[PDB]
Amino acid sequence: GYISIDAMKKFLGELHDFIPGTSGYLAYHVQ
Amino acid sequence: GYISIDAMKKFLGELHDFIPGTSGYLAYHV
Amino acid sequence: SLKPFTYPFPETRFLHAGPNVYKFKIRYGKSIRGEEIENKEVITQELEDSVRVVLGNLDNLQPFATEHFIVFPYKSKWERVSHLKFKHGEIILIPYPFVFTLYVE
Amino acid sequence: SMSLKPFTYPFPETRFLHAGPNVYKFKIRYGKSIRGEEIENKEVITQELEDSVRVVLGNLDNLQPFATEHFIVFPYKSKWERVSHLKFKHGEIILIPYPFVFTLYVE
Repeated sequence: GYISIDAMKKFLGELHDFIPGTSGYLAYHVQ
Repeated sequence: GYISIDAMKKFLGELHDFIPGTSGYLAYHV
Repeated sequence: SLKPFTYPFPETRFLHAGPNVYKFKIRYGKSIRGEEIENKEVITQELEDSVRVVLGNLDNLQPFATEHFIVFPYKSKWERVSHLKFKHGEIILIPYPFVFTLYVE
Repeated sequence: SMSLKPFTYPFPETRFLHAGPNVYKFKIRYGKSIRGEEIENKEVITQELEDSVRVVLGNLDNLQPFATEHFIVFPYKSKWERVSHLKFKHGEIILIPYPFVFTLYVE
């Protein structure tokens, strides 16, 4: 009784795993 | 596992069925 | 004191709380439909409790478990409401602009 | 096909995702039924989960549950607390964290 995923809008653009230490990605704290 | 309803904030005030034609309720269009 | 919910059949309920009128929809999942409950007073109370939790967390809907159900609340835009006017006597009631659907599983 | 590393079904996980100038925080959770039983054709499942993530990103302002071939997905947002105390970078570019965490309750 739920809507099918195939009837939904979907973001189809570029999507990457954010993995610190790889592919130029870094994360850290502030203050 | 989902959080128990008993752990959640609850609106405890007055809560009524909105039924036009009863208790003074009315609804209509333009 | 709310009228009994029509478990296990889906329903739309209009509820007056404070200065607003809210539109609620109740839907039941595959499992809870196949099995039926005989003492519906307990179930009606759990559904009122579920409505009151949603009204108490309008800005942070989250799923939760009652004694018999998992409730997944969702809001959607209340369409074609702008041309409607609600009154309680001379009092103007404001429709809350989102329908709340309780997916009961 | 799939731009993301496979999801670790049926184990819950947290994933950070980069799209354009933004970074998103996602959590995947599996329910009792789908958790106890495991399925060998995980490629189909992994594709369905990426598809589900992309649907959520495609409906950021109107989350609704939906059904895949094997799952019902109930997506929810919650405030990403202390996101102001985090800094995400792609090279020298500052990525803007989306201020809500997405939880997909997969049932």
